[PDB]
Amino acid sequence: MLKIATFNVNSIRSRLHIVIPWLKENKPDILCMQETKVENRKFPEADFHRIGYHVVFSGSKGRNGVAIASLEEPEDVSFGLDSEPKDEDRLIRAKIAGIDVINTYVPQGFKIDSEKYQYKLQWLERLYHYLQKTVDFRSFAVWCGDMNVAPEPIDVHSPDKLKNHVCFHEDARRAYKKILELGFVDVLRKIHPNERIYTFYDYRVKGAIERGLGWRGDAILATPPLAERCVDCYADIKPRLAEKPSDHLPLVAVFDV
Amino acid sequence: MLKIATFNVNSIRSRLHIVIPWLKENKPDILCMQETKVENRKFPEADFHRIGYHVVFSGSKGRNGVAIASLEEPEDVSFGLDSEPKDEDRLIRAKIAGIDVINTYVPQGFKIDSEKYQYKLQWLERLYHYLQKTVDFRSFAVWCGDMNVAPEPIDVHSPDKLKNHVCFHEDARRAYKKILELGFVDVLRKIHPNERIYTFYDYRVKGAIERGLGWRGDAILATPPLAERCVDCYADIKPRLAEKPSDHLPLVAVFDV
DNA sequence: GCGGTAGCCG
DNA sequence: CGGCTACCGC
Repeated sequence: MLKIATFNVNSIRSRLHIVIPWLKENKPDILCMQETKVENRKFPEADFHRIGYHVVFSGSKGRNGVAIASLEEPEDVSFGLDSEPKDEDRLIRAKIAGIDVINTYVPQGFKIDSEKYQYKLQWLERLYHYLQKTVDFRSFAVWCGDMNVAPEPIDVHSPDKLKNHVCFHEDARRAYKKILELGFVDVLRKIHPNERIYTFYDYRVKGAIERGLGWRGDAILATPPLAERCVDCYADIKPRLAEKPSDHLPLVAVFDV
Repeated sequence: MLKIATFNVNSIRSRLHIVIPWLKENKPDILCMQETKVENRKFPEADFHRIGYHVVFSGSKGRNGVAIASLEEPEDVSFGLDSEPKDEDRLIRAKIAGIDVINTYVPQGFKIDSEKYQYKLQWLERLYHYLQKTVDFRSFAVWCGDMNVAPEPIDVHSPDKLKNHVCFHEDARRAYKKILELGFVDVLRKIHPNERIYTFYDYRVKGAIERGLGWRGDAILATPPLAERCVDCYADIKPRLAEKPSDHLPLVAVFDV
């Protein structure tokens, strides 16, 4: 079996007490991480090596930042989109254990009336052309990450109220779904269709977990031949309940490979 | 037995992971704290209550701040000196288990040539008069705190280097010793008159403990009849080695009463 | 809320 | 080094 996970860590240097024990327990083949919030020269790579994980990383000071930890040595590592602004701190790609892995931290967008929202839409359009150009859909590939898009009403707690939210607004949803149409399968919905499963609970929301006030903007998207072999996918609530948790949960997929 | 401790905590809300386990393990009758750095309405009372400790506290935002935790309910609680500026955030006094407890965070002084050092000197003069007026030296009383004064050469690592340091300058030493000559016994020196023992190691001095690069500016001072019963007094080095420690060490005195 | 940033400070 | 005052981002 092959296990691939994705996890927005909200600062890797402030989350090793979660990530390292979680890797020891769950032993995924590949863990994609977002919002590492660290410059490359300060990335805590030794902490991963000591538990038998390779780790590749791309980030700048204070914000954004992406990394992939793996049991097998990553090859053919690249950073960013292939056009300006490259945003190396938002996209890291590698061939790992025969899998083409693309890990994205999509711009969140701030508010729909902002320049940042237009930048998010443009990023999703650029990502479309990037993946159309570079992904072999007859091969095993996974596009993982924190997409900052909840594509269907089941992916948000209150679809009726969130029409103007940057993570649920129609333009972002349409742009994200345009990429899925290339032939990515949202494996969470292969296994758990139409089921309230959230990968994010806002720190600011009192009792968020207990009252089900979450979002599902994180995804593992697999090419058709890999998706066909997906036998499980779930969000792990345990690290979200631990002391000093990330606001996101890991999302885990298991393939019959 | 009766156990009394003093501990400069460098922000109580940042030090509960040290202080609460420390109380549970050491079970002192009285713990005086300095540099709590918290306004009264935000003092973490419940943390002490849930381990069976009373706590009384006096402080404003971000600087200074004093508190006393005790097994027995404090009585006749007062804040500050009895003259303007009162500095309620630098003195808290209470009758606890029949003992008159005075907890001070003496002005540090900054530099020898500054208005702040003058303020430190007049504060010590004011404290002399306050204690002379209000302490019965026939009764059980303890004056403890972070005095920001190392009275003798044994109390500092480099007496020569530090002649003009605010915590070891002759003016502050004589002002402090003037208070002691009222009848206060520095119990650390009753038990360990000749030992190099420190209650502070600067965070910035790498290897300070091994290198003996410490200061002893914290004290537990007892009236003669209480002092006569002192059987032990030591600084606890263990919490100084802990993750995210205070820069100061708990100073502990035990009395056979 | 709770990550990050900078400069101030002992 | 690790508190503070502030701010910034999600």
